[PDB]
Amino acid sequence: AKKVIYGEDARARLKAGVDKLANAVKVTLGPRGREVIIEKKWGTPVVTKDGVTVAKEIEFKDPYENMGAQLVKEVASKTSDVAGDGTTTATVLAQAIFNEGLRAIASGANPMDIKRGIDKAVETVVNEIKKLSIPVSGRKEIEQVATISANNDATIGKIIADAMEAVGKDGVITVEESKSAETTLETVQGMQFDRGYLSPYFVTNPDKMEAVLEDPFILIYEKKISNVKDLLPVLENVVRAGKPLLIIAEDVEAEALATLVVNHIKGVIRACAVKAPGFGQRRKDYLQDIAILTGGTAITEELGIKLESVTLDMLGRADKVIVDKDNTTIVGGKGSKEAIQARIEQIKRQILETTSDYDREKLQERLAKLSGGVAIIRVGAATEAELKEKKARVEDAVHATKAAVEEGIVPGGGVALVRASEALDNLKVDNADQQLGIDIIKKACRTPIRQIAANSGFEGYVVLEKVLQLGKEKGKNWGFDAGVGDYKDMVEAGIIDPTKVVRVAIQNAASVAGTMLTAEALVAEIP
Amino acid sequence: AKKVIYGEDARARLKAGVDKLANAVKVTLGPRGREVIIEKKWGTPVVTKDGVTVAKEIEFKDPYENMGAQLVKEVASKTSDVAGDGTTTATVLAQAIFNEGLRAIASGANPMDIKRGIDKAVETVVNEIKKLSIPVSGRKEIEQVATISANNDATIGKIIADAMEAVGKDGVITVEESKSAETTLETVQGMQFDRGYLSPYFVTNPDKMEAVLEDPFILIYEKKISNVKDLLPVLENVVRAGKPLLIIAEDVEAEALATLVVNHIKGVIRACAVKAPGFGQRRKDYLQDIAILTGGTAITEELGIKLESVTLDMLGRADKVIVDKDNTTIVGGKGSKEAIQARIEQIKRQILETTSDYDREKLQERLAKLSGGVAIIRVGAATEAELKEKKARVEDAVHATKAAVEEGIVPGGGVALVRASEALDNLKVDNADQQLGIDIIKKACRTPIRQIAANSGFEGYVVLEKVLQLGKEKGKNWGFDAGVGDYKDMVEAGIIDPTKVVRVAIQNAASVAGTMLTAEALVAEIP
Amino acid sequence: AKKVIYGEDARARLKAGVDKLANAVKVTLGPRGREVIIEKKWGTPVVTKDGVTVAKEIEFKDPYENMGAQLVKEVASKTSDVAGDGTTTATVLAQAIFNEGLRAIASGANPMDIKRGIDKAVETVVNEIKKLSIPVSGRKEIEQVATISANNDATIGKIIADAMEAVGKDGVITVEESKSAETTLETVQGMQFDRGYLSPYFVTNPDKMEAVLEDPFILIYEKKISNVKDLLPVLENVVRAGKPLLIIAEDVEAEALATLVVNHIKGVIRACAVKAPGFGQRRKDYLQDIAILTGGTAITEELGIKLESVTLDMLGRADKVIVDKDNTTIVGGKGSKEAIQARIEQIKRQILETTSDYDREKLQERLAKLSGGVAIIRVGAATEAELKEKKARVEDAVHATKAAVEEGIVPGGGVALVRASEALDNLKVDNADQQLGIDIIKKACRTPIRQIAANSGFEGYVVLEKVLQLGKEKGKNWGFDAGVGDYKDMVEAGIIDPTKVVRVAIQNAASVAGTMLTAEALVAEIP
Amino acid sequence: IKKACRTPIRQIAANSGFEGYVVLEKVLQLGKEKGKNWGFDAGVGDYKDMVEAGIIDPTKVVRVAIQNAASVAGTMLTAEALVAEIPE
Ligand SMILES: Nc1ncnc2c1ncn2[C@@H]1O[C@H](COP(=O)(O)OP(=O)(O)NP(=O)(O)O)[C@@H](O)[C@H]1O
Ligand SMILES: Nc1ncnc2c1ncn2[C@@H]1O[C@H](COP(=O)(O)OP(=O)(O)NP(=O)(O)O)[C@@H](O)[C@H]1O
Ligand SMILES: Nc1ncnc2c1ncn2[C@@H]1O[C@H](COP(=O)(O)OP(=O)(O)NP(=O)(O)O)[C@@H](O)[C@H]1O
Ligand SMILES: [Mg+2]
Ligand SMILES: [Mg+2]
Ligand SMILES: [Mg+2]
Repeated sequence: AKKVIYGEDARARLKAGVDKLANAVKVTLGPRGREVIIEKKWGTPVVTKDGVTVAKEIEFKDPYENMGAQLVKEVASKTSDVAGDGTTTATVLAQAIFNEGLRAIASGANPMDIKRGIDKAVETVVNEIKKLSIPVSGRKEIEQVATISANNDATIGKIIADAMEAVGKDGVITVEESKSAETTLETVQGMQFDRGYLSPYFVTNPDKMEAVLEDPFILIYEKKISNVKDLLPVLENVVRAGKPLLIIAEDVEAEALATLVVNHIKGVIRACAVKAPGFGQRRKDYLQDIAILTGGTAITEELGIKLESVTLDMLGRADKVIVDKDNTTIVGGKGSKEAIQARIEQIKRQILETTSDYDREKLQERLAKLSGGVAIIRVGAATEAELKEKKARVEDAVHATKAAVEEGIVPGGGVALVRASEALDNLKVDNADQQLGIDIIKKACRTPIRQIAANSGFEGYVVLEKVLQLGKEKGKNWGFDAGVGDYKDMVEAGIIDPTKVVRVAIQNAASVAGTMLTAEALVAEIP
Repeated sequence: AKKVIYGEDARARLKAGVDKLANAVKVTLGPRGREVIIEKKWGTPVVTKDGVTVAKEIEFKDPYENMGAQLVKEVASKTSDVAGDGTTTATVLAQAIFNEGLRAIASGANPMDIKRGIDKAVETVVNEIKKLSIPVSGRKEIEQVATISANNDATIGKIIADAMEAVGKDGVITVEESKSAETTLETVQGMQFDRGYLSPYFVTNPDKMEAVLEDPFILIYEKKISNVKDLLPVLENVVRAGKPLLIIAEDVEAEALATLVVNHIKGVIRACAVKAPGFGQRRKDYLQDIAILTGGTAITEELGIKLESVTLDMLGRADKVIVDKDNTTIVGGKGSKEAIQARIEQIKRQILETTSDYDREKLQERLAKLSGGVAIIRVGAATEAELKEKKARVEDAVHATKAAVEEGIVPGGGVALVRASEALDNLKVDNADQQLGIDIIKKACRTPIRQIAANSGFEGYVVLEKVLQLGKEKGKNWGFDAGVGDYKDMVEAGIIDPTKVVRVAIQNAASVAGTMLTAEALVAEIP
Repeated sequence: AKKVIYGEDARARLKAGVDKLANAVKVTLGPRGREVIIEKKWGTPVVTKDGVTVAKEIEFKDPYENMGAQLVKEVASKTSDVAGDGTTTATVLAQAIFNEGLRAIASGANPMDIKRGIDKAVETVVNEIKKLSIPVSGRKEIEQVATISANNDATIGKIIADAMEAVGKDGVITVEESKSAETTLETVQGMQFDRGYLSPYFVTNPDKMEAVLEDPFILIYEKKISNVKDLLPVLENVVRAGKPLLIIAEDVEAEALATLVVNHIKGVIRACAVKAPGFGQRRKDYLQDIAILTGGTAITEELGIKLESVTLDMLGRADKVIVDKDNTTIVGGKGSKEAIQARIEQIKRQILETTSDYDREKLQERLAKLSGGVAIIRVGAATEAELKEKKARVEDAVHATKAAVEEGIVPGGGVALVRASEALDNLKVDNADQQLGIDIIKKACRTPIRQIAANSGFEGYVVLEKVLQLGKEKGKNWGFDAGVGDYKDMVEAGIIDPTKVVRVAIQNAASVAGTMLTAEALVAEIP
Repeated sequence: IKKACRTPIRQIAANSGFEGYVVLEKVLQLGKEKGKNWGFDAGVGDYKDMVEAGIIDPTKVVRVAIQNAASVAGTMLTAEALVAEIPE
């Protein structure tokens, strides 16, 4: 059984659902915004300042008010997926557009023309935002962006700025929970995986349980090695060379393992054996990428080369390798330089191909393995409850800092949307209803700065008027510093947000709110 | 347990059910019609302007009112299945016929004679519609039809007009969700399938991961190739020929794959191997269609030819082939021209045979593969909520544009039904009750234009009277432009809709409404 | 469906939940604190004075009051995990910080700045606590710490002091339930495991069912021994040696067992056979540690040495071994001294590595086996109800005594927090709200001493004022002895707490309470 | 008391149809920029000098109102028991 409501009754239910969801989220906006504790069924509750986290948990008893809440939830979800930051701003913008659109529709305006006017206004706003953008120059902007996104935490900003400096432009930063109360940064460089240490006798540094080989050869092979006769010829050539040898295979099993460790123990050779990384199809994907930067050959099953047929020529050359219980890493290799950027390019074009089938971030992980280093930021706190909140802030700053590198930075504190809305006064359309949609966006663009001031204990409209007049008296970048409560140059003060975050938030908010405004009837099941 | 209601009580329940379903659907009619949000149990709600989508979700608690709603739901469902457009118009027509029929029956008319009179009137209306039809001349009518069906979206109309131009008359247009916010058109030509790239070493263009073969042979074979001795004789011949060779087989396994890649790596030959498309019976269906246009032989199991017995003569010839991870395509072939025309005639004659057993659109896909190209329109939007609405509009315009090619165009905005109803004044019958049925259709035919004007903020009867007098003063094609609110020539203004959509809508509406009018008793279970 | 509450209503629910949980726990604080009986679904109820045990069972019907209770439960849980003592003090501190923080927020202070001020104050308090710490000198401080942690039980303190003296610094103390009413201390030294006594005929002391071997050889081997021909050579050369031989193998099966016992019965050789300890991967972990301190070789599978190829050189030497139904222990061996230092050194560094994968305390067990002895304190009582309470007190004192060895001791009775809070008067910050957070910690630090006095029948504020003035008149270590009710030097009187317990309790309490103070909204499911 | 003293001006602004807190902030700013007598006129929505405009009140009315309101509120804050007859 279904019930259908029309007209003002339908919009009243939608507005109530949107408002209730937005009210809970909007309390976390700004530097002086407060946190929301979310009930978890099993275990301790979750305390979070993250906008999309709060929105994902919101559901209502009324079916029609729930429909409004679910639609606006997609604003925060899409913003989080694309930008990773600005979810609270997007939710605030979505509520402002919907509320103003309802007022315009209540005056008799055509909902379709209002949506068309909204679309035109956003295109102008996005173009104005891009013109106001500033490229990231160096560590100063990186640290400033990270500090602001981490809720004005200088400690987090310094760590992330160091992390980006170490891993370079092509690096990948990962955030994990630390086992202690301290927060540490771990950076590794080279092609490293999660195997190694087949036997305890493969030890060269007894003080650290680490096996380090100086100028070692590597053996890339895709199947198990268990026959002694096929295993012998490679070391027969290797012992002639005299350099250490490292085994990367499916498994070194029984007799083949036995002869390798015993021969190593006698001291005639220096060798180690590790498992090859991956499972299923990851075997071909990983070993090929391991072989490309080592200067050797993968010796795959397709090449049709037996173990006895191998020689020193196709064995790759490495400088140093370190093997422990879990981690095996290589410092460098003999692989040609032009090959790695070809693989780097091949992955980047494959991103569009992989996006249709991927479910893991291994697409980016492979890129950073042969192009730089991967940093792991271990967030630590005295108690898990504080750890969850701190880890969320670090992840928010990491995502925001990455976006700043891509599309530059913009003045923070909502000033960028205020400046962009100033260009909407010159935009004119032939349709009166489409003009109303433009006015809706202009009012909505100035909403976030008012909400930030309201959360800080200041009147939103008083701040907005001063910021508007400061654009002409002082400059575009001048705004309101809600942290301490005065007006200053936001860019010089370090209060900046990525251009991507601002652009994504306004585009997502208008897309959902504009679609919602064209509704006339709601169909839902009778409880 | 059952309860039976009779007479006026039975018709009252049916009218309430029909009206409630029609009221929800009719709000989406016209260029200024508004959308309906439909609750979904899991996930975000669906916002749609599509008439049949809204009608499919409607259900009522009262068993007798539900029977009325379910019967009218078949009007929109059948119209969508046959024409793909005009579902809202069909629902509006069905309500008008049922409401007018109830009034005539309440005066004492025979329901059976009313149904007979309705059937006669529809035959006259359909004949008048065909007389008013105009054949599609070129891209201008195609773009105009697509724009109107897409709710006056010029961007969608331009893309679909380009898509039809590229794929020709025999092409197939597919609509898919884009991974980005932009909407793009992708067109491929020739026989292509979803296999390829057996081994990574089959690369001729490292800059695009594409294996392109210049003037290659193809090997059509239906089973696995694993034996070494049977594979060699075909390469012993083509290495004499020297041109590239491509393998289409169930699988190239182990040793047979090993010798192929190693031989290719050494540079003596250039070759690639792909899987045969389809599953189960589809292998036989597809390989024969692959072999027919390449000028070679399928080398099927029935022919009883071993691998060693093959030669160059039965191997087909192709100009270019491109192989990647998923897509393998052929540009041309040596197949005889008269053979494919037989195949397309066979498939078209098999359409009536396939319609009794098919569950997939592969019947048309095979048609366009060897007779033209297939276009994929990737609809993109910032948010999935807007994406679903945009994709629905594109699909509606694609179906409407195809129908316009088949049976021509006719003036839009409900003018065609108004002009057709004018011919019902000259139709006379000997039975008074059958005359009432004719008058029912005449009133119903003029309902959609009134509803469109009502949705646009204009009085329906005032618009209808002006449109009726404009038929004599100006011409048949003159109507009311509800988009801007004036009267103009609909055909010249580009406000046109397919003749098939109009013909199907009136026929389906009268078939169900006429059947319902003959009811006297309703039997339903007691809740 | 969810409901969201804001502002004062949200904090009121949180305060009620925190207070109700804290009120139940706080009745157990101090030497004159009382116990809490906890209902168990099956079996007798549990009577306990342990703070974290009481807190773990607390749950409330109101969803929002439950969120407050669950958050504070993490204070006691984390304190118990890290320190093992002071859970009641941590819960009392957490309630004091939250209650004072609510009052400050109700005056209009910024919650985020209050949290920042709290963090700064705790850093000063922890630094002051470390300055006030005193290292443990010997048995006197060890006995005093154990006595206080065991609720002023001199019998428990004497036993634990003896246990630490026997096992040394690297030893491990285990607490188990005794089968009788008496409490006994059992200490074993050497590498001992839970196997032995394969056959009843391996008896050298018929007065105890103990097989004692004088200067025996041990055979370390990882698989079953069942073939007679491979089994003979190991006795063929040890019978030449003439010393007793002991078998450590996966199993001695059938014929190999038969020839071993029969030859022993004849008196020509002295021998015994035991199973090797561990399951799964524990075989390689344990036999290697067994072989390292005996001076022999593990003869593992990787070494590729057959049974017939063994000799006396690779067999280790030991002084004495005792074998019974369950326990097999070795007194000493021929292992080189520096080898076991490295193994001890290898293990402590492996603690950080195995902490991410371990689920058993075998990390410390392996370290204690070759570095000293392990002690088992068997707690006994007349009835199981008293046994559970007594065992909990012993475990509390064992954990507290271990913490005292690590980070030293500090004056007890809450004096240390009072002295540390005195240093907060000199701490100043530029932010007024951050200053309020400092004052919150200062009041909270003096709460536990007031609660202890309240539980003892004295006025908390009267005691606190006297203790504050005694710091200047007499000294830092002077405090209130709640046991008898007078003021004296706590360090000289033996009322001392570990520095680790005090430091952990204040850090955990502030981490949780500060996080909850920043909340503004609560989201929970509607029941 | 400071919050209470600033309540009647917000109520007057709210009744006339303006935002009370915005009006209060403007009046506070005008105290330093223009003078103490500057305030908000409610008959017409503009800020002007109340003394010059003739919108003035006796100082006895203001003095008595704040004293009387604080007196009754103080007694009710410390009230501990209410005694009333059971109805009917
Ligand atoms: N000191 C400051 N003064 C003024 N505005 C600030 C200051 N610090 C940050 N902001 C602005 O406040 C906003 C960031 O607050 P935040 O609560 O992270 O919003 P969000 O990014 O929309 N939400 P989330 O997705 O949870 O990070 C941006 O518009 C910043 O420019
Ligand atoms: N600008 C216009 N002015 C007047 N009539 C118009 C205009 N644009 C479209 N129409 C008419 O409106 C109808 C199309 O509206 P639409 O809402 O698509 O109806 P439908 O096709 O019955 N429903 P659906 O199945 O959802 O597409 C046709 O009769 C068009 O001829
Ligand atoms: N005789 C005493 N006089 C004064 N204070 C004492 C005395 N004995 C112990 N204390 C103090 O009382 C506290 C220990 O009581 P206890 O009930 O164990 O608290 P807790 O350690 O926080 N709880 P739990 O984790 O259950 O042991 C410490 O602060 C001791 O210094
Ligand atoms: Mg943010
Ligand atoms: Mg349509
Ligand atoms: Mg204790």
